Amino acid sequence: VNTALQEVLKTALIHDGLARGIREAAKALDKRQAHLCVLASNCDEPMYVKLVEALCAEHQINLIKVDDNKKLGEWVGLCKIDREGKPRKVVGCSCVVVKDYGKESQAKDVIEEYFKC
Amino acid sequence: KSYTTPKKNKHKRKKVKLAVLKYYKVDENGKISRLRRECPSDECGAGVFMASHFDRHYCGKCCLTYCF
Ligand SMILES: [Zn+2]
Repeated sequence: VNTALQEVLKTALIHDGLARGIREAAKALDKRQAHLCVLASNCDEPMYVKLVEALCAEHQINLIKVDDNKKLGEWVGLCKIDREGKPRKVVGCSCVVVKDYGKESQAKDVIEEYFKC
Repeated sequence: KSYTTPKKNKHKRKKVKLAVLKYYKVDENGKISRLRRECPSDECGAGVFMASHFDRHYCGKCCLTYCF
């Protein structure tokens, strides 16, 4: 499912349906349009785990766990510069909400069937 | 350069870290609660909160202060 998450993140980046941060995620869940969400686990968060699943797991939540924030940060691309090799100075990303309009692709049906269970 | 008149700085934003802890609270269960009210204006968002001073408050885009 790693390639499915990669292609849906590429779809969100190519259609500008990707948003970064936790305050905008809070606004999206309070405004009741949050459909997709990706969480973080095994990170440098001291007591933020109970907080992030308390403010996340309300209703219709897909559980996606990323092992490292810094690996998540280069995956989202907070500082995606110097593409001819290694990025210069990246900082890891927190929990984000994916409000992407690209519901028709080669694996969006597979993603929705996996999240149906 | 250093003139006769002393230099006065602007409103520097203090690093109030972990302000997200002031947004919500966690009970024993998964339910959520807030200590800030909700602005009912259309120019304000459904999730946009309102400030907390000793007597009154302050909105965001609305900038309405409800006083009794
Ligand atoms: Zn307001």
